[PDB]
Amino acid sequence: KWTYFGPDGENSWSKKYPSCGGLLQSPIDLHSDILQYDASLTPLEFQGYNLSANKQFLLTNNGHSVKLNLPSDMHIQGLQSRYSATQLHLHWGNPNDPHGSEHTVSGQHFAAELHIVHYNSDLYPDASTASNKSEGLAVLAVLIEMGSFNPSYDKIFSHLQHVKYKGQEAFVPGFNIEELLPERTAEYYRYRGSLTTPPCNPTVLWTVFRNPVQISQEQLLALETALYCTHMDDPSPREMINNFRQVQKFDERLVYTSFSQ
Amino acid sequence: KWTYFGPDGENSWSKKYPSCGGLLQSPIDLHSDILQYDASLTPLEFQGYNLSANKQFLLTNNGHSVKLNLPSDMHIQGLQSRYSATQLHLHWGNPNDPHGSEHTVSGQHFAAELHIVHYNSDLYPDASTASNKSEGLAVLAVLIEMGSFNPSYDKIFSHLQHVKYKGQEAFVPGFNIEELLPERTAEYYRYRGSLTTPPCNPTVLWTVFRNPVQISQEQLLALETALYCTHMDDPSPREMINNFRQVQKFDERLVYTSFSQ
Ligand SMILES: NS(=O)(=O)c1c(F)c(F)c(S(=O)(=O)CCO)c(NCc2ccccc2)c1F
Ligand SMILES: NS(=O)(=O)c1c(F)c(F)c(S(=O)(=O)CCO)c(NCc2ccccc2)c1F
Ligand SMILES: [Zn+2]
Ligand SMILES: [Zn+2]
Repeated sequence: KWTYFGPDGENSWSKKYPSCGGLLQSPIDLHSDILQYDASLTPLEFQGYNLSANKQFLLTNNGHSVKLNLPSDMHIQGLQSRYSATQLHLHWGNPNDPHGSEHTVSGQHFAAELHIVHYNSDLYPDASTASNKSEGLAVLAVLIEMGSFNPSYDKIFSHLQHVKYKGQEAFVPGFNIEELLPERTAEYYRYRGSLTTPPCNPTVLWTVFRNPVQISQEQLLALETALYCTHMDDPSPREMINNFRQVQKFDERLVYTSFSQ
Repeated sequence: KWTYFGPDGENSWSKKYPSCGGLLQSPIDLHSDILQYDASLTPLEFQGYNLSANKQFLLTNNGHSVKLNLPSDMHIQGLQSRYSATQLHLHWGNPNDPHGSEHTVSGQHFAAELHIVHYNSDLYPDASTASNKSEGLAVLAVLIEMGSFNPSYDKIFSHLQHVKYKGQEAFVPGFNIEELLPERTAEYYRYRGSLTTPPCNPTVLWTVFRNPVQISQEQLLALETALYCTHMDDPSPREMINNFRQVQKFDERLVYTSFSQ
């Protein structure tokens, strides 16, 4: 039982989930003092991201975020194991302070952040089993800023009203998941970290793309206002807002970059 | 026991100190979304700050920071109650990332931060009894940036190499504590928050001055490198670095500013 606000909020996660007070925690502020260019980092290749429009994919409000299930045929190459997709989900702020990304860059939050979660399918049978094991997970993070209307993100956002409450599910027709990625994916930040939610396992290889994408003011407000953390029938409904973790200490370590300027 | 790094670091404070997981936690990022000018915020008066040069004040390495005791005849006037001084202390980062303020401004961490802690002497007999009481504490924060040498801060820093280890103490001849404050003290941010160390009591009226002061690179390096969290005895010394808390969520709330933007 955990939240992002109140008694069971992030400073208390370590009570029930010891790893939330352990090693390698994410997210972090990405800033120049902890960055080191690594010329060996290569562009990731995204395979099977173009999902068939004749297929459909489950969108679930899980009480903490809205997730879209992704098929294990979607994978990334360019890492030292094949990683296969499991789901994507988002983090955001609130209409009074619409700056809810998890990673920050030079101190600055972006409006929101997409995570595409993959698991090490060379070592592990599925995502759950991978999640608390060495080299288990790889997550792609895309920073989102307010800007132009984004029809690709609308392929998810247009279904939000069908997953308003915890446990509610809706199907989303296949679309090209690559369209959720930015410009010049070749430039990114890379570091070893953790899940940013309980149980906070330090088993995540992060890739945060350097370049943000844009979604409109209206799209971001729709995201921030659409969802609730609680089930329909909860006596005390709670809006799903500010579902991002504060940045963690990141000391005597380095984030590697695929870009040197 | 509590620390800023490892199993007893800040995500685990709420285990021993429940208020660290409660409401009204400090420090925070001070950014436009959550700022509001309040014309009724008047200049504080700093009375008794010109400490007797014929008196000495105890400086102590307490294993968490370096603290200077201050006398109760030093006070702030301007609030609903008189608040009298109890001690001042600093927070800093480390030489590889010399950004260890507690409060941030528009996401920007300053080099270090000075806190001058006061208690409500009208209502309570001393700081320790005031600290878990409503209106109990008022802390002044001065953001510190690397630049020019600061002869006033050296009145404290020149003693650092003499309180290297936990429990060690020096005496500081009285000097004018107002010399530690930045220009235009009438310009500040004001909010209700907490102690930023265990027990994290939500009993602090914060006043963070708008303008930073400067200390030299050499001063900052001495502050970052002089001190240990451990006793002189210890065969496993721990460097007293990165002794700042990460910023806290601050939602549905405002910080009031005595300056307009
Ligand atoms: N931000 S993160 O990518 O570290 C993250 C979440 F924020 C998160 F909420 C989750 S979730 O499992 O609570 C579903 C909500 O999106 C996962 N999941 C990683 C994972 C995937 C499959 C099995 C176990 C863990 C997750 F990886
Ligand atoms: N950031 S802060 O201004 O809120 C702060 C500290 F950082 C700090 F280390 C201390 S400490 O040195 O006393 C030991 C850990 O709490 C206090 N102490 C304020 C205080 C003074 C007298 C009685 C009760 C609390 C304290 F108030
Ligand atoms: Zn996530
Ligand atoms: Zn302090």
